[PDB]
Amino acid sequence: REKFFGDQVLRINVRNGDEISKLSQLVNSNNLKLNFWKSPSSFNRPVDVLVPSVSLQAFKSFLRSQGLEYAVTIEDLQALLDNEDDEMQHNEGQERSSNNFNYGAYHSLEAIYHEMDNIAADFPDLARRVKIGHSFENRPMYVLKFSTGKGVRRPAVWLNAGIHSREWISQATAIWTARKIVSDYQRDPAITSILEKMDIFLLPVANPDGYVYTQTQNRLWRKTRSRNPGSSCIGADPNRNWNASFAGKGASDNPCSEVYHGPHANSEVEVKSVVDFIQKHGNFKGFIDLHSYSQLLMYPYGYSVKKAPDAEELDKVARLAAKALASVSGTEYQVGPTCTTVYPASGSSIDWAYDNGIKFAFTFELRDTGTYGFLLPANQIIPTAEETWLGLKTIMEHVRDNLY
Ligand SMILES: *[C@@H]1O[C@H](CO)[C@@H](O)[C@H](O)[C@H]1NC(C)=O
Ligand SMILES: [Zn+2]
Repeated sequence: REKFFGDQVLRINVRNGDEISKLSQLVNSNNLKLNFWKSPSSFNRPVDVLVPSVSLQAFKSFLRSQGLEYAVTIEDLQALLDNEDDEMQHNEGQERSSNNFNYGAYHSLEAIYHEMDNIAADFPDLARRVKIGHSFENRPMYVLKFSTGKGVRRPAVWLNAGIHSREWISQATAIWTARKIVSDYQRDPAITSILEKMDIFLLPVANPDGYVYTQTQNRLWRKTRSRNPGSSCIGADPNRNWNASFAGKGASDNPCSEVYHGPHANSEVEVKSVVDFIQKHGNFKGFIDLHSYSQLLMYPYGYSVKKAPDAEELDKVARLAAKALASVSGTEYQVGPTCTTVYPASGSSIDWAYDNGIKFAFTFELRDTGTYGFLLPANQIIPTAEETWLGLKTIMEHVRDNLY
């Protein structure tokens, strides 16, 4: 199993293409084996990059020699990983003895799938677990469908999490959401009213082989586990794979790359499964992608500075979704289009969704901003979930009121 003893996350200030390109170059060709955690944007944002202990010295020396300034934001990755393991280990002991599912914890894919089966069993008239496809390693892809329509197809909102496996707060936020809907139906007047007019489809783990791989082999793994047929390298970036300016900017055609788009659009059977479900249904109004980290809330476009026709509307909804999310804890989110807020990125879920006639396409990037990154402590799940929920309810109330 992957160990990260002495590994450090370094945060680097970057001002122009001189600094951006040399840093981009240095480990897009894998001298030093650096895994970028927060991707190079432009002038603005800070870059986060995981630096293996073996390679601490060369990289820091090189940063000095290239006039790049850095802080060490995580001094020992493995320490954080240890904490997480124990917290998980412990919770599973309690749950096995409890028969409970503790939502304030991180879970195996089996516990997620099971709890989804339990949410449907408990509320048979509202929720059912629908199998939409198969993962590359041939696991079910399980969604929860929420509906008061009694079989009939209604206008619909898609909510998926965990397309990038290491972004554990998304999956955990998603399974908390499923339980939130069923417990707050016939009680909270807004979700009750949402479900009267629309269906909600929830996919907690959009990338299940990667999620299992992160819990058993490599916690920092982000891609699918597809076997790239002219290479020994594994997996594609699920979120670079969609049929939306595929193989454009922000993607690589190198199978070994973390941003590898795949051999063709929707090649990743996990993506195809969702692309197929949605287009078969034909009546999706909302599509919300849940990621981590950076505390962002974004809308199309991402592959171009093209600028979406409904940018104005999407901006206002996102602004109010963020404002309402903040209400809970004081959590501050940036809002804006993808290509500017992060960096030009092709073939993303939300761009495909918008280009396919789903107006309200939104990327959430959840907690945090870099203190723990992907390794967000378990004790922050319920706060992230509870606050994000108000962000989600807002979007879905705009969808309800603006049916087209
Ligand atoms: C990509 O989307 C376009 C527009 O709907 C479609 O014509 C094309 O067949 C798609 N490409 C693939 C290979 O799925
Ligand atoms: Zn992600």
